[PDB]
Amino acid sequence: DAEFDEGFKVPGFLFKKLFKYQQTGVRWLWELHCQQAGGILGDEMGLGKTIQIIAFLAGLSYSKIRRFEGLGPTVIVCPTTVMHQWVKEFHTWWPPFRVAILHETGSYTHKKEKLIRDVAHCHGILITSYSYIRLMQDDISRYDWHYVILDEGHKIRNPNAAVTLACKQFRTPHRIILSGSPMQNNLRELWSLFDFIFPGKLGTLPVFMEQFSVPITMGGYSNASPVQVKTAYKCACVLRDTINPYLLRRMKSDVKMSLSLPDKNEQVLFCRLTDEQHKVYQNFVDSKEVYRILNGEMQIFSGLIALRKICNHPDLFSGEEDQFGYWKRSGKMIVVESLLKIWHKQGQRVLLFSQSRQMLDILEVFLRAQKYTYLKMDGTTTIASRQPLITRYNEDTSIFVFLLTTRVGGLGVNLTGANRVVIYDPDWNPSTDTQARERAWRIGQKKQVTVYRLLTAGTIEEKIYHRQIFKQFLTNRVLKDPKQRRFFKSNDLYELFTLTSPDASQSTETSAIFAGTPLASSSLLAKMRARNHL
Amino acid sequence: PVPPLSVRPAVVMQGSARNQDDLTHKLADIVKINNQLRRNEQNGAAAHVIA
Amino acid sequence: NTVYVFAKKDSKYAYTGECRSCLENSSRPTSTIWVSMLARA
DNA sequence: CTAGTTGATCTCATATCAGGAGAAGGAGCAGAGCGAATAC
RNA sequence: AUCGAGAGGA
DNA sequence: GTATTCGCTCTGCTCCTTCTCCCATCCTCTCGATATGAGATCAACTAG
Repeated sequence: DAEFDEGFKVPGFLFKKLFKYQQTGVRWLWELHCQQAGGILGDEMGLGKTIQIIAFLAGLSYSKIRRFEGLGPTVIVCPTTVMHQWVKEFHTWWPPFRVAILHETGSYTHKKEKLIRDVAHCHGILITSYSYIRLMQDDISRYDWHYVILDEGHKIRNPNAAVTLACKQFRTPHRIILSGSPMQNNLRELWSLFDFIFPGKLGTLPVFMEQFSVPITMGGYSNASPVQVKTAYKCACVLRDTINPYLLRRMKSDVKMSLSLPDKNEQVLFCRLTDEQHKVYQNFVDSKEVYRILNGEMQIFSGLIALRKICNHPDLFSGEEDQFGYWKRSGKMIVVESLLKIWHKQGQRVLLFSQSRQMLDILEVFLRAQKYTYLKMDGTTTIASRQPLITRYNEDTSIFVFLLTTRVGGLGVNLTGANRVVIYDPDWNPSTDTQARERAWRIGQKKQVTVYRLLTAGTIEEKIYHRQIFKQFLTNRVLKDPKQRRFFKSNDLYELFTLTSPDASQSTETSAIFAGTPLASSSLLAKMRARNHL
Repeated sequence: PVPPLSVRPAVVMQGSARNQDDLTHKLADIVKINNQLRRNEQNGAAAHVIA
Repeated sequence: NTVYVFAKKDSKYAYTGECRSCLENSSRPTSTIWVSMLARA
């Protein structure tokens, strides 16, 4: 059996099964357990983070380290769609853990409070949903939990949500987060996650923002004064080394040689607005509503929703060959016509993504107007019948296009039989579109998958994509390397109520922006003066 | 104590714009600052900021 | 710009003179100076 | 019993001078009155 | 309709 | 052993300061200013 420095006898017949990065992760988790601190397994999806957690907890139970003779009661807060998976994983790796699910489905068939009491009384392994943490936040937190594992802990990304407060009401030193991305939009989410795992390490959120978030974003613009970008680099370095020993994040660059990965290509099509759609958009951006938005007298949010609706299709905003949702009145639907026809002639299989469920229904009606066989899964479908549809799409070839919104289903529902994917409209979060493209291109994908993002040039959608890239750049700067070539302008990125459609004489805004493509008190002093000159 | 709607009627106007009463606006102010203060006292907030 | 001396019966001054001085070209509002007399070494 | 459909409801997320009068408190001084404290 | 303002009447 | 003071306290007395309140009734007219959907939960079905 493998043995660590202080003595943590992870069993040989489990430890041998792990991969090198998995064993490194178990080492890191147990270093945290010795320091009595929490962490974030920020390894991206597909590497396997549940295996690391069960291996580490099993070693902690067999090693009988101690308070508690070995491992005590632990709570795992995960989305419903994976709860049963978790128990099966335990039951196949380490059987003697009395694992139990808290759910209406469940297995207890009695009062749930009795389940919490009984499981804690046996030092069991208890799995919940985030909603049960929120609802029983006073009840579930009375039985001296030894570990808290927030699987997909990006549910805590908001420092305001009641789930965040209910999850931060736990008392143990041991807080582990299993999230594919600690931050998705901005540094609010990084702060919230670190306030969970380690209450004191990063400062109070005001302090954190005023020190890190504002300088970094101010240095994320290409029109920033040199002092601003240098301060942003320095502050990013400080945040990086502050979070270094508590965020274990591994990419698919170092671990790529261990597992295969088919090549992925991606294009961003810029779909010109149709003349009627262009007229409607120009009338809205000239109407008094956007003027009141610019005055601040009305919520800008409704104007955003309206312009997104216009760029999707005029029939959304406005409300034979003239029925609801005719595909000839929006240029993005023209390109979807061309791509769907060509891909059907190629015999491939398509994922059709869109943030709007109404335009998802419009796309359904369009597909019915054509003769493409298809299958739909969205939020309106019952969850108990979600797994069949996916399976029926993945097993046969007699279904051509599968319809999604970016945010339906559990994280990473296995849509492997698809070959091509089209994202009909961009979202504000880079992570939801990254998840959309990732869902088709996962482990065990047989053929080269390509993603086509559909944009309308010079419109709100182009600015949504620009914001998405900007947030992605911020996340990358924080998480992998601070030095980064600056792409954007502060005023152009934030002003998003104009219409400059290209005439093909001049290039599009995105291509114009992307036009180029003990210490001995002297090392200590050298590092201090180095950081200070920046 | 929030009073009922009859103490602070929302009178309708020549069109559809429903004008609220001064008490309703003031309760809006109290509610917003109460919620905001609540999230500060719940979280870590400077003693002078809480004050 | 005129000195006016009044006497308030109920006050801590027997006599108080004031001038609301104001530069002729209206560069500024009138600024008032008071020269008082403390009430009744 | 027992799963599938239908509505309501909640959360969450998407950007960019020409008053006056009276009552309540606090302030500073003034003294009265009694305990101790030298002292003849 | 509400609010305020102003001008008036006895 | 009693003078005699004497320090210290206990009101208490004016006074100045603050502050809060009030300022006829009723009536007429004019005039200006003043979001949307996806997902989850639950509960009623709505039938098998």
